Amino acid sequence: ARTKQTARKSG
Amino acid sequence: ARTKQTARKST
Amino acid sequence: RNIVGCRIQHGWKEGNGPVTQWKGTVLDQVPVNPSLYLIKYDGFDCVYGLELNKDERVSALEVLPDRVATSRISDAHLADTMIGKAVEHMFETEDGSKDEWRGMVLARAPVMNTWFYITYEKDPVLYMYQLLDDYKEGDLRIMPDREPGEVVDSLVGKQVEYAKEDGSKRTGMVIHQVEAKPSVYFIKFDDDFHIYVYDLVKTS
Amino acid sequence: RNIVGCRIQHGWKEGNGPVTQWKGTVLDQVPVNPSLYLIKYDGFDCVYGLELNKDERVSALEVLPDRVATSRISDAHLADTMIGKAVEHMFETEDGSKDEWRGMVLARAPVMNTWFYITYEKDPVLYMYQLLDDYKEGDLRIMPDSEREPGEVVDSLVGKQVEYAKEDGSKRTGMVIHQVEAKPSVYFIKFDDDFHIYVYDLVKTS
Amino acid sequence: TFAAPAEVRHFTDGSFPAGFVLQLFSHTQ
Amino acid sequence: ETFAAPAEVRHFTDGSFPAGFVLQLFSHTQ
Ligand SMILES: [Cl-]
Ligand SMILES: [Cl-]
Ligand SMILES: [Cl-]
Repeated sequence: ARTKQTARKSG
Repeated sequence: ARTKQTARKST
Repeated sequence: RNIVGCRIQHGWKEGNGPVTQWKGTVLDQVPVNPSLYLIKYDGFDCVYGLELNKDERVSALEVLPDRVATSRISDAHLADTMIGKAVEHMFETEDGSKDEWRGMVLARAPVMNTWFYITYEKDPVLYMYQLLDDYKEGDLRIMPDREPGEVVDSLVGKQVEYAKEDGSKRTGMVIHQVEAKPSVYFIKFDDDFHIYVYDLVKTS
Repeated sequence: RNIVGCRIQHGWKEGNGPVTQWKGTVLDQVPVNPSLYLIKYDGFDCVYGLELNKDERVSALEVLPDRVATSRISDAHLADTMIGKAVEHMFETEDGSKDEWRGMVLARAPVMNTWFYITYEKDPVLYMYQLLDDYKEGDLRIMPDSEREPGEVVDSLVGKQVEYAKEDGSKRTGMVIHQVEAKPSVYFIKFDDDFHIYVYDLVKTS
Repeated sequence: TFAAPAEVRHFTDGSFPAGFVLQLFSHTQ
Repeated sequence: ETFAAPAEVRHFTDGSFPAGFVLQLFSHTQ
């Protein structure tokens, strides 16, 4: 499955 | 029974 | 300052004539060019495309406090039946006889809920009328019924170019693809204020 | 130049940090505020709303020559089926555990034809994903639904400027930028003080 | 760190529709 | 000297007009 790590830019 | 006289502004 | 769905009044200067006031209803703001508004002027059935904030002929634009009228559609199924159909639309002439114009009902107009967008084989610009009234009065015949508009990459938002016989290049924009008739498109030319209706035709 | 449907690159400055370089795809130019663009940044799934030509954090904006990819939707009926539906969207965590997020599929994204707009009950901002892939992998459950719709009864909210009070009582503003076609009581708000797109339900209280 | 309001119920022109509220998608139910 | 819309449109400024098609005004000879 996908991960939430790619949901938003870090900043 | 509409007319074309109301189709477009006069100018 | 969102003016879509508002009644407006502004001055207009035609050529070197007087500044004249006109009242109308703002129907739409074109997604591919948000400077371009579609307007129905009171008394007239043609849809006008104007860049109301940029056009040098427009002055003293004001939003009127009056709300646009709403009526409930008299026959909702009939409204849905007409969309995308060829029609024969009767108009009366000065001797009282009726002249059938061949055309096509394109869509429900935005903002003005009982009005319909329609164009004509012999006058290929965008008009709007309360066609349920024409139909009940006996003045509208509804004709019975891989698509180019499904095959091609979207044309909407593309800038068109053409040259007249005298060879100058002129521009315009594909502003809309008809939901009910996907091979039918609206073009607004930079040099005119009507909305023109085009068929996308396979030639090879 | 119209930049909608283009790939772009620009610099960004977060706080007093270094200028960082970002690439993305311009999805939309908001009609009710044509300075506001919706952007998908490469590698990240959130939709950003930025006034690209006004925002003091944006520099060196350029249009890239590379074309946005266009792939044929694998199952067009499935795409149509999920639009407007509640879903359970399965993600996985660092220990491999499955983490289901409840949300709603709102629309096909513009420009990027295999992507879908989606938001979440526990993260109410606009995201986009290629959900037909999640679906075929077994990681998307589409829930069934349960004229008098609030969004059909009220005068149009789109282009209205919203006002709200912080806990400290000062006034802040935003704009209703969109009404969801498939779910007419669902609206997008862009707040003047943030770059996410927030999703709201118009609820009848009396 | 920005916090979106749970509820929106005002427009600057005072026209927010009587009988309704905008609820953030995270609002309690 | 009233504006006259072109009967056919077959160019985009970016050169991308689709091969094998033409836009014909709804009044185009049929
Ligand atoms: Cl349409
Ligand atoms: Cl939508
Ligand atoms: Cl109040």
